[PDB]
Amino acid sequence: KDDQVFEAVGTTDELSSAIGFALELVTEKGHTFAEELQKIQCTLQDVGSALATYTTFKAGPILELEQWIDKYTSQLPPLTAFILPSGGKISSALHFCRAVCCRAERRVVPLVQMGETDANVAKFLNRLSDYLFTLARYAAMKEGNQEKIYMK
Amino acid sequence: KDDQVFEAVGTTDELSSAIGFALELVTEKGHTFAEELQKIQCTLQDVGSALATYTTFKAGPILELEQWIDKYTSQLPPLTAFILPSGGKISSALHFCRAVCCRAERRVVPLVQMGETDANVAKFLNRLSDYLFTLARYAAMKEGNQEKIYMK
Amino acid sequence: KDDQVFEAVGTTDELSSAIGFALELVTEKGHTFAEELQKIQCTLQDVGSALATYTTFKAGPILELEQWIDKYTSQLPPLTAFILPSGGKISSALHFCRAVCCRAERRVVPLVQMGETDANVAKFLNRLSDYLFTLARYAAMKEGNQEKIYMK
Ligand code: B12
Ligand code: B12
Ligand code: B12
Ligand SMILES: C[C@H]1O[C@@H](n2cnc3c(N)ncnc32)[C@H](O)[C@@H]1O
Ligand SMILES: C[C@H]1O[C@@H](n2cnc3c(N)ncnc32)[C@H](O)[C@@H]1O
Ligand SMILES: C[C@H]1O[C@@H](n2cnc3c(N)ncnc32)[C@H](O)[C@@H]1O
Ligand SMILES: [K+]
Ligand SMILES: [K+]
Repeated sequence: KDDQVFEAVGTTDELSSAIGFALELVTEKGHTFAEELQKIQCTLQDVGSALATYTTFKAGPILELEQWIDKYTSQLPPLTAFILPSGGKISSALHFCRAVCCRAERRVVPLVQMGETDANVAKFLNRLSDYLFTLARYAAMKEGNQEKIYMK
Repeated sequence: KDDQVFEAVGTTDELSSAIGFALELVTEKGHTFAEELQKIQCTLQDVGSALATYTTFKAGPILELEQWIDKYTSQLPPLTAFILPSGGKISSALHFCRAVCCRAERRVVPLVQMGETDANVAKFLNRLSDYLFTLARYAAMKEGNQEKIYMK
Repeated sequence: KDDQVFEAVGTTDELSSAIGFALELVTEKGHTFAEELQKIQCTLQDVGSALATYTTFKAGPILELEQWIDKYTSQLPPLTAFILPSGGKISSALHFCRAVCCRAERRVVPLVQMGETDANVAKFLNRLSDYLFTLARYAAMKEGNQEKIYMK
């Protein structure tokens, strides 16, 4: 069980660090959501502390992510298909963050199952992966980059 | 077995997203193989669908990768030694993609062993890791960056 | 046991490749520690060879990392708190490298436990994660970027 905790906190750290690099690309251009990614890094620090102690993890950050998801989704065109992860430098970095966030979620789920950590931790990471997907699309749109949809 | 499928599709996604970021660095310079990386992202979407359904996975993309590997290898100097992963921004990003692709292959192999997915999926990822290695060397060469070989 | 070796050598490779990309960002600016990261890539090649053969792994590189850690730590302000992984492009890329290095260490530890590889390999990766943390802080400081500390 302690192996699983080290894996979970390590991959949360890998996620926060990948977001840190994406944040650098954002502040360099004229994007205003850098502060949202920085706030997420603070919550990921609290996630790491919660995994390592089970402990309480409030649902406040989950509802905040849901609010941001709604805000960006309502500015995007309809989408009912997978997109190629691309869309510009910021968008592609956010899709990498998104995939790492899904990997962190996979490491947290067993801990939730064994009752070792709050289920809200896994739900936060689940919403974060949707936030990162939506934010990538938003950045690509704001940069005038076309959303690429493969079907065959 | 369902844990293994989520791990395999997640790491395929992580691979396609890392390639998306490398693709951004490519289109920014005067490199012409951006369309090859984009085609690979489409096949990786088909890989994800095949892992998630076992299902048929044609060998067409494998032979196409083998053709591209031959095309680039025949323009490179001889190499019988490990290189330091570097060679410029594009080349170093492709070596990271290459390592992630090997990790995706490690997640797919157990599914092939249990008969749960087509062996052609693992062979595609195996050839992709050779393609990404060769493409990194090619990008480094086209940029005039020296191939670094450590021996001691 | 052979699955574990492939996982360990693959994640060492992923680490060296991530360092290669960080190295590209370093040489682009006026930072002088590019040669230290390149030397680390050479040792990581030797780590891969040691994991794959158990085999001897000298402690020379460990003491060299400890010397470099001391050199940079003695130029930094005191820190008794977690920082948000950021600090500029180079610093944030090094924090990602740091997290990947911790993941490589997690893959090496079981091999050390089963007596299959030298414990010095795990200690090298442990010191490398401290080196990458310290180097990130140093790069951020040299760039005039403020160290971000979240508490709440
Ligand atoms: C396996 C799977 C994945 C895998 C592999 C996907 C792939 N490359 O094939 C991975 C982990 C990579 C993945 C990622 C995502 N997924 Co997914 N995935 C699935 C799944 C389970 C099967 C997909 C499949 O194999 N389809 C077979 C192929 C041949 O179908 P297709 O012709 O491409 O048609 C698909 C699309 O039209 C898709 N679709 C329909 N509406 C929408 C809307 C959006 C925004 C997207 C992206 C897709 C989508 O549904 C069809 C049927 O699968 C479906 C649920 C299901 N059982 O169908 C969810 C599903 C398509 N995924 C979903 C989501 C949310 C996503 C992500 C945005 C998650 C995230 N935050 O990272 C990403 C998007 C990735 C991208 N580049 O666009 C949703 C989409 C609807 C929605 N918005 O609620 C679904 C329907 C699951 C659900 N929530 O109910 N997914
Ligand atoms: C463990 C291993 C790895 C590990 C660790 C490697 C390391 N850092 O030590 C990892 C997973 C990182 C790795 C990666 C790769 N590997 Co490898 N690896 C091996 C292996 C199994 C042992 C290597 C070893 O420990 N040698 C001990 C050290 C001390 O030997 P050395 O003095 O450095 O001499 C080696 C090189 O000269 C090498 N070599 C000979 N010809 C060539 C050609 C090329 C292009 C390269 C890169 C190396 C190479 O062979 C010698 C003996 O190992 C060998 C097969 C074997 N049993 O020897 C394959 C081998 C060297 N790998 C091979 C390949 C293809 C690669 C990759 C290109 C795979 C990919 N697409 O990612 C990368 C290259 C990475 C890089 N930066 O250059 C091939 C090279 C020949 C070829 N082209 O067919 C081999 C021979 C396997 C095979 N296919 O038969 N590998
Ligand atoms: C779980 C854990 C992690 C997890 C999650 C951390 C998190 N986000 O909560 C992960 C794997 C991400 C992590 C990473 C690191 N960790 Co850690 N970690 C721990 C641990 C075991 C518990 C942390 C915790 O949950 N605290 C609960 C929260 C609420 O406490 P807090 O109010 O934030 O107060 C903490 C800080 O003040 C911290 N602290 C005190 N002095 C210093 C100095 C430094 C440089 C740092 C970064 C922190 C630090 O100690 C307090 C108590 O934990 C502690 C040891 C312990 N049992 O306390 C080590 C510890 C804090 N980690 C330590 C280190 C070295 C690090 C890394 C630099 C390792 C590396 N090279 O990557 C990184 C720093 C990451 C960053 N962004 O700053 C050291 C710090 C002291 C030192 N320099 O020796 C400790 C004390 C372990 C030890 N070596 O004895 N860590
Ligand atoms: C969109 C699809 O992605 C798969 N899915 C959901 N969460 C994860 C995760 N953390 N890692 C990988 N795959 C995941 C499910 O199959 C879902 O339906
Ligand atoms: C080049 C060497 O890399 C190792 N190898 C082959 N495929 C993978 C993979 N997916 N992940 C990690 N290591 C791998 C084998 O030992 C091979 O000989
Ligand atoms: C700083 C904290 O990080 C955790 N820790 C130590 N090494 C690793 C690793 N390789 N991967 C993940 N977490 C690790 C321990 O709990 C330590 O106290
Ligand atoms: K992993
Ligand atoms: K960049």
